[PDB]
Amino acid sequence: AQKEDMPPEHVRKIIRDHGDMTNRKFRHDKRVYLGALKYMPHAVLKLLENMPMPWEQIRDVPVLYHITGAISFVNEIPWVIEPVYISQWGS
Amino acid sequence: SYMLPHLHNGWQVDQAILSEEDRVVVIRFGHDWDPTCMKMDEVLYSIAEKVKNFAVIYLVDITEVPDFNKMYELYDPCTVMFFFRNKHIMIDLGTGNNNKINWAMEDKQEMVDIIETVYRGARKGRGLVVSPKDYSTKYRY
Amino acid sequence: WRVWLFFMRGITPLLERWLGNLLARQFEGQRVESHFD
Amino acid sequence: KDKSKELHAIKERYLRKFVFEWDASEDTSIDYNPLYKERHQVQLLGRGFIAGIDLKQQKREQSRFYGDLMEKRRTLEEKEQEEARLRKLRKKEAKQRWDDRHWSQKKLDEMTDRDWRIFRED
Amino acid sequence: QPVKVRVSYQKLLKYYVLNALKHRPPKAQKKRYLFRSFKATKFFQSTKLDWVEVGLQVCRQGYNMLNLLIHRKNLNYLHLDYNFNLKPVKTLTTKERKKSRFGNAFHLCREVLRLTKLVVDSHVQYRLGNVDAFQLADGLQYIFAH
Amino acid sequence: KDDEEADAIYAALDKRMDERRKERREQREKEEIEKYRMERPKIQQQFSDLKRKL
RNA sequence: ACUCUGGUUUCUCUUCAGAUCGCAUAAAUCUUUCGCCUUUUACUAAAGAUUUCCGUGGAGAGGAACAACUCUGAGUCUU
RNA sequence: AAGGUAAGUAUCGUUCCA
Repeated sequence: AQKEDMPPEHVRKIIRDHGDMTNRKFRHDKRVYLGALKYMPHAVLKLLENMPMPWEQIRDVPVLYHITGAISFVNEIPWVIEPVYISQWGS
Repeated sequence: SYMLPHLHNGWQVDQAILSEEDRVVVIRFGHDWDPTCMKMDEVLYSIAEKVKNFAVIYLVDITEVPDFNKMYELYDPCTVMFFFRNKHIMIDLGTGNNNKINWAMEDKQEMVDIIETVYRGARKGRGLVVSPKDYSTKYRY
Repeated sequence: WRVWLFFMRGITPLLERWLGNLLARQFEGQRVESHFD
Repeated sequence: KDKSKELHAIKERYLRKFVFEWDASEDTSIDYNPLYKERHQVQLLGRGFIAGIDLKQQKREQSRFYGDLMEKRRTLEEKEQEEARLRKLRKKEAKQRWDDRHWSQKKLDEMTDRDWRIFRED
Repeated sequence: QPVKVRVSYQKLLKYYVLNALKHRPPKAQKKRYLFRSFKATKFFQSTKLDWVEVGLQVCRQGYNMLNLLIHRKNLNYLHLDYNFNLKPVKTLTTKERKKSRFGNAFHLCREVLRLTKLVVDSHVQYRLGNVDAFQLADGLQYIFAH
Repeated sequence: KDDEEADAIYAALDKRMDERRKERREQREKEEIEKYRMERPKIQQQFSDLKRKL
C-alpha cells in the first residue's frame, strides 16, 4: 500500500459540489467536514511560504486536500539553493 | 463552600427554583474546587444566615449537572444566578454581561447589597434590576 | 514577505486552538489571600 | 560649536494611539564631535562598492583619490588595455543606453511592443 | 541619509540584537510531522496543482469557514463578503449588535484570511493579464509593506 | 457510527501531534513540583501526624 | 596489474538531540521590574523561567525505486 | 473586540422538531 496522486481534476469536482452548505451531498456528514477546519490557518501559511516566485510563471506544488474539499494544504517546503536564491534576487 | 446545600442532578435545581415563592434563589454554578468559586463560596457562607429571610443559596456543580451549560452560558469558572418565583432576575452591573455575576468578589456587605436589591426589584415585578455599585472598573487606583 | 510568515508560525497554534474550542461538539471556557484561608 | 557640545556632554556624564511611523527622538546618530559625525567612508580600494547603491553612481561619486593614484603609478606599456577596456565598456553600456531607449526619442519603427506598453501606460 | 531611515536602521538593529540575545537552543523533540499523519489518514488525498488554483481554493475554504462561524448562532444580520469584511445587512439594533460580537481571535483570523486573499487575488490579476509581472511584484511589496 | 469514528480519528491525530515533547514536558513538571514540594509542603501531610493521632 | 568487494535515490514508522538542531527567527503562559494604570481583551519593554508553532540533524527499523549497474577498502599488490 | 441588552403583554408569519 502507498499514497498516489489523484488526477488534478478530481479536487475540482469536489470544490464545485462544496461551494456552499446548500448542496445535498453533505448534510449529515458534518463531523468529518468541519473537524478539519481547525487546521485552516495552518494552510494559510503553507501557501504563503510556497508563494510563486517572480521568475516563476507557473508554480506547480503538491497539495494535500481533504476528501470533502474542506481544506487544501500546500504539502511542500520551499527548499532553495541559497546562493542561487541570492543571485536570482540580485538579478 | 461545602457547608451550603448542594444540588446533584438537573431536576433538583429546577425544583429549588420552583419550590420557593417569597425569597430569592441565589445559585452558584461552577466548581467548588475552583480557586475562583471557593473565593465567593465563603462569602456566600458568611451571609447565608443573614439573608435567610429573603434569600436561599444552593450550589450546583456544572459537571454534576450538565443541563444548563448551553442555555445559561456556563463557561466562565464561576457564575451566580438569581431567580424569583421561577423567573430569572436580570441584573445590570458595570460589566457587559447583565445576566450573571461571573466573577468572585471579596466583601460580605456588597453581596447582601445585591441580593436585597434583587429582592426589592422583584417584589415590584421587574425583570431587570440595577445594582448600586458600578463594575465597569475595580476602584483600585 | 518573510516577516508575516514568522508571524504566521507564531500565531498558528493560537488560532488552531481557538477554532478547535469554538468549532467542537463540546465547548469550554487577588487569588492568594483566597488560597491559604 | 563642537567645544560647547563636548563640554556639555562631559557635564552630562560626570554629573491607545496606533501610530506606525517611528519618532525622531529614537535617533542615536547625533554626535557632538566631527570624527564620528563625518566618518571616512570606506573606499574599499575603489574596486569594492556598497551592495544596495548602484555601481556607476558610486564610481562617479567616488573621491577619485585611487583614480589619480593609479594615473600616477600606471605606466604607458599597460595603459593601452585600460583605455581599451574602458572604451569597450562605454560602448557596451551605450548599447543599452541606445537600444533600450525611452519612447520620447524612439521612432515608431524603433518602438517595440514593450515600448508600446510603456507609451500606453504613460 | 535622512532621519526617517536612520531611525529605521536603529530599529532594525534593535530587533536583530534582541533576537540574537534572546536566542535559545531548540528543545529536543520526537519529529511528529503533521501532513504525514494526514497522508496516513483516509480522509486526505495528494495531487499536483497550480499554486494560483490552490490560493483560489483556500480563499473559498476560509470564506466558507468564516460564514459558518457567523451562522453558528443563526444570526442573519451579519454577512461576510468575498473580501473578508464583516458587515451588517441592516442597521444594527443594540440588542442584536451586542448579541453578534466576536472575540479578537475571530477578527484576527478574518484579517489574515483577507491578507492571503489579497495576495492570491494579486497573483490572479497577474495570471489574467490584468497587470504586468513588474506590477505584480510592486503590488505584492505594497501588500507586505502596508 | 461514522461520526464517532471520525471524531476519534481527529482526536487521536491531535494526541499524536502533542507527542513532540509530551513525555519530556510532563517529566520535567513532575520533577519541578517535587522541588517545590520541599520548601512548600502539602497541608494534608503537614497535618498527617495529628490526623493519625485523632 | 588478478581478487573479493555490491549500491544510491525515495516514501514512512520509532526514538535521541549535545550543536548558530535553524549562519533563520515567531507567538503564548507564568513570575518579577517599569511604563501606563480605567476593567477585561489587547498592551507597555526589559529580565528570568516555561510551553506550543514553523523547521532541522543523527541513529535505527520497515517498505519502494537503479537492484543490480557498480564500487570500495582489503589483499600479496602476478612480466 | 468590548466595558452601550429597559424589562414586558399581544395577534401574525415561518421553520425545525414531539
